[PDB]
Amino acid sequence: RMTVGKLIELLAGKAGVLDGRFHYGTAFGGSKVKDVCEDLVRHGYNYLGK
Amino acid sequence: NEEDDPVVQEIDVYLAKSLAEKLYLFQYPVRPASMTYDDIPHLSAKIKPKQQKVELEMAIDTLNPNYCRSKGEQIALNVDGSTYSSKLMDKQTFCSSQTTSNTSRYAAALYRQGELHLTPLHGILQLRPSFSYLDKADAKHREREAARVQSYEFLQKKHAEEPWVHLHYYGLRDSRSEHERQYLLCPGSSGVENTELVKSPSEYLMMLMPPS
Amino acid sequence: RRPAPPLTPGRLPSIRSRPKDVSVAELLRELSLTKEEELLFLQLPDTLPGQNACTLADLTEGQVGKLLIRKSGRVQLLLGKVTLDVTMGTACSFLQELVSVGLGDSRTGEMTVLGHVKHKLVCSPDFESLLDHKHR
Amino acid sequence: PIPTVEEKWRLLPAFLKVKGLVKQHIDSFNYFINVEIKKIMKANEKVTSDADPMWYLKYLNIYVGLPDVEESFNVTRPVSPHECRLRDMTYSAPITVDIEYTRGSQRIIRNALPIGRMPIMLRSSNCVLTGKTPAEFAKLNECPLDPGGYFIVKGVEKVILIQEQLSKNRIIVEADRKGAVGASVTSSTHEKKSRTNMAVKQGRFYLRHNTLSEDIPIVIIFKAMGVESDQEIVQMIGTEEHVMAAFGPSLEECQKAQIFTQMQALKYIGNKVRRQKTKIEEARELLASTILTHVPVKEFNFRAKCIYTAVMVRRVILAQGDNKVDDRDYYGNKRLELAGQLLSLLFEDLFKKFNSEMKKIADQVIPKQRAAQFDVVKHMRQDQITNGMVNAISTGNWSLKRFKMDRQGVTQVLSRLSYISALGMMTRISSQFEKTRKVSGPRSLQPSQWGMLCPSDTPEGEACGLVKNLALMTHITTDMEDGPIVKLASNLGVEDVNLLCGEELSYPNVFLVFLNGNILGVIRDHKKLVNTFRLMRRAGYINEFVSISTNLTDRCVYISSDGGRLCRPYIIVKKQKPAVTNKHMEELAQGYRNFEDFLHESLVEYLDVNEENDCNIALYEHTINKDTTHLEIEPFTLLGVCAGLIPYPHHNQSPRNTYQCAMGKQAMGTIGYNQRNRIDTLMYLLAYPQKPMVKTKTIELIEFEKLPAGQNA
Amino acid sequence: ETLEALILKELSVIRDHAGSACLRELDKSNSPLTMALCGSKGSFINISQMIACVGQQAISGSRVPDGFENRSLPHFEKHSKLPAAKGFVANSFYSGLTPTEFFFHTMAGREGLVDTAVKTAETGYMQRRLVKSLEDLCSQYDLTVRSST
Amino acid sequence: MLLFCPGCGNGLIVEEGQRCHRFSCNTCPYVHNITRKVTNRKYPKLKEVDDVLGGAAAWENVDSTAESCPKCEHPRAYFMQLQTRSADEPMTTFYKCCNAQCGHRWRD
Amino acid sequence: PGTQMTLKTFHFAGVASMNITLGVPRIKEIINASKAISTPIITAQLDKDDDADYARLVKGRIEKTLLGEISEYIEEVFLPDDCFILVKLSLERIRLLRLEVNAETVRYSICTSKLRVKPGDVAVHGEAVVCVTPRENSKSSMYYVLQFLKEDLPKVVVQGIPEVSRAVIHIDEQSGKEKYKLLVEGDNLRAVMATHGVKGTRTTSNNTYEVEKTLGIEAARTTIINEIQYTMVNHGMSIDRRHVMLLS
RNA sequence: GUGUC
DNA sequence: GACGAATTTGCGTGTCTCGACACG
DNA sequence: TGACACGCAAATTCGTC
Ligand SMILES: [Zn+2]
Ligand SMILES: [Zn+2]
Repeated sequence: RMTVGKLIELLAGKAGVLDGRFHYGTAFGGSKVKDVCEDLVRHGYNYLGK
Repeated sequence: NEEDDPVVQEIDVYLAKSLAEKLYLFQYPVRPASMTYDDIPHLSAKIKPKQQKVELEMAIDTLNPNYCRSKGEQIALNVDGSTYSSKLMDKQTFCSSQTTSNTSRYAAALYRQGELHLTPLHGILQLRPSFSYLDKADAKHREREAARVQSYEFLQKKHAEEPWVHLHYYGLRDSRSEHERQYLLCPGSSGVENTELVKSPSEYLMMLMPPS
Repeated sequence: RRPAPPLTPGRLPSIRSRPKDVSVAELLRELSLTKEEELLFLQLPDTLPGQNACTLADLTEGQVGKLLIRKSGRVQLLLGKVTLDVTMGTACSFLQELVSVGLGDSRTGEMTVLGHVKHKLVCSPDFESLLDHKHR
Repeated sequence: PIPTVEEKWRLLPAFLKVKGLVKQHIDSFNYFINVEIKKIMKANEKVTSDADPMWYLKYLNIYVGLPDVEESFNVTRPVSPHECRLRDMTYSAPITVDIEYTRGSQRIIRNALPIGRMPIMLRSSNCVLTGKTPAEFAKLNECPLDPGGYFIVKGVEKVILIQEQLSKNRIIVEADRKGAVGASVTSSTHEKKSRTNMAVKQGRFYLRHNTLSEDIPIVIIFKAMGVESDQEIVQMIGTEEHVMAAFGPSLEECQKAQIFTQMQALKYIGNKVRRQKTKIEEARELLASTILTHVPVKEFNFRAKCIYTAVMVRRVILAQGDNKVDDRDYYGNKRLELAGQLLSLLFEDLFKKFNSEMKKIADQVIPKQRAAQFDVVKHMRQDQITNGMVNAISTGNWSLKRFKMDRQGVTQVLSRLSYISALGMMTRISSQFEKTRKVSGPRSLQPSQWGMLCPSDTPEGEACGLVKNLALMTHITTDMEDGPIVKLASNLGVEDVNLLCGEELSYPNVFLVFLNGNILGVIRDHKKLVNTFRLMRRAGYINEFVSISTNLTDRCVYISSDGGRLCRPYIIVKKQKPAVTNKHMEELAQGYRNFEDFLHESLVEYLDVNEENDCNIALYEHTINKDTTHLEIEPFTLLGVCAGLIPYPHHNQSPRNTYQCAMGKQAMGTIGYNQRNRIDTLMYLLAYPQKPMVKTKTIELIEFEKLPAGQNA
Repeated sequence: ETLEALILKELSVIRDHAGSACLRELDKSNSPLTMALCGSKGSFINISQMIACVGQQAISGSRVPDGFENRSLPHFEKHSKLPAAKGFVANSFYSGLTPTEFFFHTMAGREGLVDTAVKTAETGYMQRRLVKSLEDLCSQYDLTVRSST
Repeated sequence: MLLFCPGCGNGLIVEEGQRCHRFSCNTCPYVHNITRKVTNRKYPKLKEVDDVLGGAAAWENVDSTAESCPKCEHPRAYFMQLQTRSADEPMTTFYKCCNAQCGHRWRD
Repeated sequence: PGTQMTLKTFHFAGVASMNITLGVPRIKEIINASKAISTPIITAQLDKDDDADYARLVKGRIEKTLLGEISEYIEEVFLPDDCFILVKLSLERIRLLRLEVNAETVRYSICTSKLRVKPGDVAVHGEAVVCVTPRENSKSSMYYVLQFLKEDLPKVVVQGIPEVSRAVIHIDEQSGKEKYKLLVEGDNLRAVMATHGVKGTRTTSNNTYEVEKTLGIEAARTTIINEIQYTMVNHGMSIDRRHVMLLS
């Protein structure tokens, strides 16, 4: 199926429910995977998905 | 933008209503600009100013080194079976059509030594050679051998309501032509007058485009 | 052999046996340096500025125009305050002549040929300067 | 680094607040019941009988009221949409007219004369559901988030789908099974739909129209129009070496047949013409106002028509010998059709029927009378109008043989499965082609459409492109007049076509002016023309919805002002830079300087598909070059309503995007704020709807966070 | 025509080299790479398209055709015969496609979605036309095939 | 070519006269004498000799790869990439070509 | 296989841009067995397989060559005497193309052509300059006939097979082997095979009706088995020989 | 007519 | 020189143009 | 809106009185 937006959406949703704010996922922009993964470290979880 | 100050040429413009009322521009789209029509002798000229309808007939040579009399006498018998007062065809018929009845913008311009004269045009006309003398010929030959809505015939009768005017021709060299050239050239007001019309662009643009 | 079969594509030469456009400024310059006298057919904008419309018929007689020739520019007509630009269009290739028709009492009339026209110019007001003045 | 303004994302909400998504469906109807309804009344204005010219009636003014219901006996009380939805009633308001009729000898002017009813939209101007407050919206038992735009007939919600059709009053030149052929379709306001076509075979042009028996040579048509001499014919066609080798044969076969006068050509045509009054007048009036009626003739002058046919023949000649062909896949030519003009045609046909048959109701009574005076308001009826309107809306059979048309499947019941299925159906567009396997071009995604129709939004199945949806940012232009436009074009210095002959149009410098498929004249140096017209449009004098384009391959400028064009705002830039700055948008954030004055300050402008053909648009502000003319506001507005719910659409593949935008309308959830009161046939609801964590800005634009149809897990 | 294919082989080389250098950069426990080695659901093409680059989106076995006049989109230049302009996409699915790249990618997705809708009709027609002629041909007991006659 | 008459405005056809051939027409009396020489030069577009198609020079255009072929034990290999939908879900197919003394074509 | 056979010409490359129908349309054409086919492809082998300029010489033999394709310039004279048309045949343009066309060949070609002209008013003045005199008879004047004679002289062929349209030579190589194969795009197999250059025994066609009427009915059952198998191997499908042999 | 395979 | 006979070719018209399920 | 197999029919050539 070649669907990469699913994993990105899962990551953003996890980071949002951990932090407590909705993350923007609009087309041709939104949020990247560089500032969100480094925010998932402050809490104590793994950085990408594991 | 200031590079336009040094080189500034001045040209005066005049307008006259002396020949504006009596002025008609003739157009000849069938003829190349190289050749001329004022050299060929003209036998008659006909006008109706009520509908701006001009009918001209030109006189050509009957027996010149370029003429086939065999075809000529045949066409003469065809039209004979009166239009022509000779044995062959020696006349050509040109018919007109009224174009741009609302002729106010178009004006003729003459450039003398240093002054320009603009005369308003009454009407612009197009002269075209018609071929209807064969229509009547063929129709008469067939006659001999055989035997509220607004339509076109109403306007044909409307055209038939008016009488017709006959005109004389004056061409290349005539004292009358130079007289008319002077009458359209002579401005009368040779002195430089001021305060004829003042309209700032803020008023002209508002007059051009109505807000309503 | 004056009467020769003319050509539609080469109506300008019509040689058959033995196009260049010019600016109005240059054109009037060479027309003036030869000191000749020829007629010109000019088109004016509708509803001229005046005192409802205003054409040349509802106007006066005398000097009401001023032409200006700018360096590296165009030819610019003035009536004191209004500004117009004039330029040549649809260079005619056929015959165009103007005559004077004269009507007498009932039928007797005189028709005299004045001259021919071989150049058509068109003049119109540039709305750029009008909008620039109105905006400022 | 380049100065970048990260503020232009607030222009889009302010623009959708004015018009956009569904507000145009109401704009087409609010303009129709205020402009066209009286134009039709003025069209059919005087009607009289022929028994004796003494009886006649006159139409002074016509207007409609507010939604009212007629109960048992003179009971007219204001009804709400929910009451009509529960009682299986129909939402309609009466049309009261003020006409005058002469009975006996004196004239009677009866004011407020009812003639019938007419349905009213839910969020129109005459309805009660406008300018209210949510507290008052809850008083009438209606969801405030309901976009509206449908019709309530017999307790069902019916919406009319937008239908696309081809452009009229234009010349097409396409190739068929043997060679190339030019065609012209003509249809003005008056009912006259004609389709003429010129074809090439054996190096001979032939004109085909269904009124003629067989082919008529083009030179014969020319000689019949009025141009007699064969030299000026070729002059009007074209003065070139290669165009004469292809036009000589036709000239010589024309010389073969003995036709040299206008009467000969007219008799030839009249003999060719069959119709089920002489032959000459038949052929004359047939060439006058039958073939091309979009080119009006003042007295009897066929000159504009013959120059039009000549430029058509020139376009066909230049198409001949090359591989330059016109396609129907271009959307700059395709026009859209809303529910306004359909209702206009229906209403004018019903009005003409009602005027023409009632003319016969009092035509069998005048000789066979009993008294001196005849009353007509008692010889009056108010059921045919209501019956016809309700039948056309509910049934869906648009059958107008007065207009020579039959259309089926135009109105459909509004989908009330979810909140997205209801709004997404309002932007659904239907095509004119039927659902067949032959089509591959129109179904294929065209490069022409950019930001007007969602590419991903399309149902997968049989119809794979015949059904399309509109984009977020686009506008449908309504119709205008052309008086001031033609006046300003004439003042700019455009030339009259009736003065110059056929030779000057072959000149490369000469450019022709086209306005809604009409030749205005010849213009030189078209760049100044385009620049001045654009400046005047940016000024504010001319309306903003007037397109202008130029084509150099045929050297013609087109001026389009017909209604039904696609328009989306673009930011203007001046030589390196966007005119919109930070200080201009800070005021917008403050509460002033909205969209209309932004358009009045010459900062943004609308462009069409054909006008953006000759323009350079920059995606971002870092890609702005020296030839870019306009700047696209945002690139994420290209996605549609159903495609705005997919997180990271660029990350996903287009088949998955299509599957998801198709499944988004089938997903079950909450419907609205009043789901307990409304009683629909089938309703699917959820128990505890959650809120999407990874939301989109399009979700906030539609306020999908108030009615979600899913859950987080 | 020669220029169309001379640069078409220059773009596929970049994608192939990137995909080949990506294989030496991946681990031995990569789930997509593991599925590709197994061959259950996936291939190396999908891996190279998701990691390195998508490649070039071909339409009708050729480049994107012009759509306004001598240019596909109005954002590019007139008579612009450039790879990245016409039909070459550079960003991968992980990085993020641009609007012009997303449009060129969804153009090819509609090429296959309209093709799978039309095949069924004439395929079923040719099937029901082919069965109606061969449905009684049987083998006898003497090793001979005959018809009803 | 295209020749018209100046008097009437119609076209002319050449036919024999009494002593010599004549430029005649069927609308107005007008005949021009045919003299020493009248002719025009035309240049029809002449045909080109076309190219020889096929060969290894044409295969030099497309890029090859390095992959063995289990028919003649050669790393010589040309690769082709095509799109096609299978029965379940689309998957990119690839064609294999051997650049050797046999030169066969397979589709995996 | 046919349901999974719905993409167009697969072998996409600049090497040979030959519009060949292969897929469900070609299978449908085979099943329908139509007389008039699309994409005519005829393969022929040469006797001299290494000599290439010889293959060029035979390539010019089987190919429709027009007269306007050879004619460098044509003229219509006008003089006090009776006029005529004069065509100047170019010799060098035949030389680098290596045709068997002389002035007498063109004269005899026009003398047996469909246009109304017989050897009464056609002569050869010099080396490669031909003259034709328009006569005055049987429909109308000679001027109107002159306009009909100037439009069909290029249409009149000078050599080749008229319905044969285009031919190309293919180079097939090996370790040290080289062959030149003639690809003719036409239908008249009996005419392209009955020549000197191409080897008449080894030459195959694509139209079933042409091989049926030229070779026979038993030889047409073999070309339809290879035609179907050639359409299935480029798709990656697998059918057995017996299924095709039973249908054939 | 709409929806799915 | 003039009339009956048989050939090749442009043009007229009819038939469909996969399956299944559910709801109003 | 593609497919060509049937008739229906007019231009044209070899032939013999
Ligand atoms: Zn003549
Ligand atoms: Zn091998």
